[PDB]
Amino acid sequence: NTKGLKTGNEKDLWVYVEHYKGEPVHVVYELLGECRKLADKCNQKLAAVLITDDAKDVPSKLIARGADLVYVCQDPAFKYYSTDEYTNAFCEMIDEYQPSSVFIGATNDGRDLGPRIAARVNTGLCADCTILDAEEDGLIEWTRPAAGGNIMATILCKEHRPQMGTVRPKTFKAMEPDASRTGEVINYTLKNHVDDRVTCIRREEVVSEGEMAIDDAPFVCSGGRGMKAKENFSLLYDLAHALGGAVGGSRAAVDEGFIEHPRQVGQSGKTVTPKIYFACGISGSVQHKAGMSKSDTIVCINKDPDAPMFEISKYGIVGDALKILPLLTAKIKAFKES
Amino acid sequence: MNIVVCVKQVPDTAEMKIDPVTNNLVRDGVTNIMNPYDQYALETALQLKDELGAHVTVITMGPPHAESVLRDCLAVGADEAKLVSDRAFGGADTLATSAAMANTIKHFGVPDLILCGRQAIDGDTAQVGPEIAEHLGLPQVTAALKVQVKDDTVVVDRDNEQMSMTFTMKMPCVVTVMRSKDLRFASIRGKMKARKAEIPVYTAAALEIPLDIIGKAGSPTQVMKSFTPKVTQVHGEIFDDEDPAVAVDKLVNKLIEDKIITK
Ligand SMILES: Cc1cc2nc3c(=O)[nH]c(=O)nc-3n(C[C@H](O)[C@H](O)[C@H](O)COP(=O)(O)OP(=O)(O)OC[C@H]3O[C@@H](n4cnc5c(N)ncnc54)[C@H](O)[C@@H]3O)c2cc1C
Ligand SMILES: Cc1cc2nc3c(=O)[nH]c(=O)nc-3n(C[C@H](O)[C@H](O)[C@H](O)COP(=O)(O)OP(=O)(O)OC[C@H]3O[C@@H](n4cnc5c(N)ncnc54)[C@H](O)[C@@H]3O)c2cc1C
Ligand SMILES: [Cl-]
Repeated sequence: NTKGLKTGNEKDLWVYVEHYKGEPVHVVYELLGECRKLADKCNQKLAAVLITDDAKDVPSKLIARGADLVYVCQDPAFKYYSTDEYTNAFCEMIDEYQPSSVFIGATNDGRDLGPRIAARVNTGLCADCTILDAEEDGLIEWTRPAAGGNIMATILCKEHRPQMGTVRPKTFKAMEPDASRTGEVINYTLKNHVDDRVTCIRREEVVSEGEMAIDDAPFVCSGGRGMKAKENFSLLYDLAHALGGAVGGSRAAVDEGFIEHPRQVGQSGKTVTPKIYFACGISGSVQHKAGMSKSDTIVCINKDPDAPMFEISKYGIVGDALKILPLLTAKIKAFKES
Repeated sequence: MNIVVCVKQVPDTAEMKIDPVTNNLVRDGVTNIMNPYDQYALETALQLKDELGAHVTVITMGPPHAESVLRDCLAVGADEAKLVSDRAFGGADTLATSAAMANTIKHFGVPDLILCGRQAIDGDTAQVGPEIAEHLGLPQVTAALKVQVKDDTVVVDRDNEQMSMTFTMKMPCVVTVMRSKDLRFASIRGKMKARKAEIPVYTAAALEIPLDIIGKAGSPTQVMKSFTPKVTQVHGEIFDDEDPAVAVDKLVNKLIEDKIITK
């Protein structure tokens, strides 16, 4: 068993450029920010890895945000993420250029891509990591939550390369863009084309023209089973409009037909870190909390004073959301204007 | 149609709690269970069996007491169970675990469909299913919200942060499962049949799996340390006035004073 073993000549830290509408998603910039620090600790370069149908002016944006190097592999087949296409491209580049470590944002698609690459190369992969450090020789120290957030683990990949990890979004800070940075773009030509075995028969945007998704909203107005009916979600849309936020819900709300799956918050849904999370008729199961417990402020509106959500809420009302919501929205609207 | 479901026994980590006052991990009500996402992977399989006829084999790699989750699988209708149990598999990271499971599957013959849970709620990596798919050279779809079979193709609903999607792929293929209906009930009759079944127990030598690709030996990663994280207690200000307008005035005045609501 010698496959993936270190040569000793690996070098540089690579960040996967996940993109949407051609543009990097924000966790790419978060990783460039943190990995800049790690690269400096070990005197290696920071590279961004761009697998795309059209590089546009993305490479210069990546360099302004920290990248020394941008590897670009461009083909029409890369328009949308696919396991088969993207694993092949990335693994061809790892083989050609021999990085020391690779960092992938632990998005839905990053959690798909990372283990495929790791198994193909035969190397180590640490999941959804929240703390990172590096020795002077480039050995990365991967620190992650496990057991539903109840255990932290620190993990090494000592002898196989590249050292890989997926990294939790919304953990690390991006650098401000710096137009004085310079770097080098490397165009990489695919050796082997593949046929994607997986066909997309439906691809629909979950949020409409110029509307707010929960993923990046500064306020999330969320409902659960205690919202009682789909029509009562209008109350949360009103609140969200007053604040300039978005509407989410629990998995129970999805199951009762109150909201669609793309608005689900929790371990099986989205993880959000808004300035304010309003939890309305949501008990606070651990599976829901997993998606919102790092919100800056949680406001709980629940009829049950013993609801577990109150345990983590800085503010709250014990009462009937259906009575409370309209009064709260109106009071906030009045404070705002004017 | 032949289906294999990879099922893991785990502590019920949803019952673990860190007390924000002492910062100690409390494990009241924590028992070993069938991993919840595997319950959904199983129920998906059993729904395919009921619709189409499918032979369903469950496989778990664990110590001898992991046999109980296999009995549970049989009790709800799985056809066959296999226990992969050998200290040589112990200390495995996700690469070593997926190698063991891939080589076990290949030994018995790759089926038409392999179903795994999206993640195990202890490790929480979500890496074994895709790594298995790579080891076997098969296409994947992860985090399924619904799985159907149309002829020789599997149709899977899967979202990402921006898009709601549906994918198809030809069998043989691997699917990892984020949701199904809750696993069906096991009746007394079901549990008795399961208790009488033969569950073979397989060592690495029996399966001819080289020692150096399994267990710690086959693991690129090593956990060097684990610890309970710091939890900072929140002392919330909760208004419980009978008149909702009074509660709302109190809340809003405090949100404004504390610079939480602005403008
Ligand atoms: C493997 C797995 C994954 C999961 N993934 C997720 C996930 O991603 N996200 C998620 O949310 N769940 C998830 N769950 C489910 C979770 O276990 C809970 O079932 C769910 O979070 C409960 O949703 P809820 O709080 O809306 O409903 P409930 O627990 O039923 O709580 C309803 C609440 O509404 C309150 N209430 C009632 N009427 C009123 C009223 N008029 N005004 C105000 N309050 C009122 C009640 O007091 C109660 O607190 C998962 C579970 C499993 C096992
Ligand atoms: C605190 C801690 C942290 C860890 N962190 C890492 C890490 O970052 N990287 C790493 O490589 N390893 C890690 N491990 C080791 C890891 O938990 C084991 O390798 C485990 O066997 C598989 O990973 P998982 O538990 O994350 O499962 P997942 O990869 O989340 O499992 C996904 C699916 O694979 C199937 N499956 C997994 N295990 C079995 C099994 N034993 N039998 C049958 N089917 C199975 C099930 O269908 C399951 O739902 C960690 C262990 C600990 C205790
Ligand atoms: Cl393949």
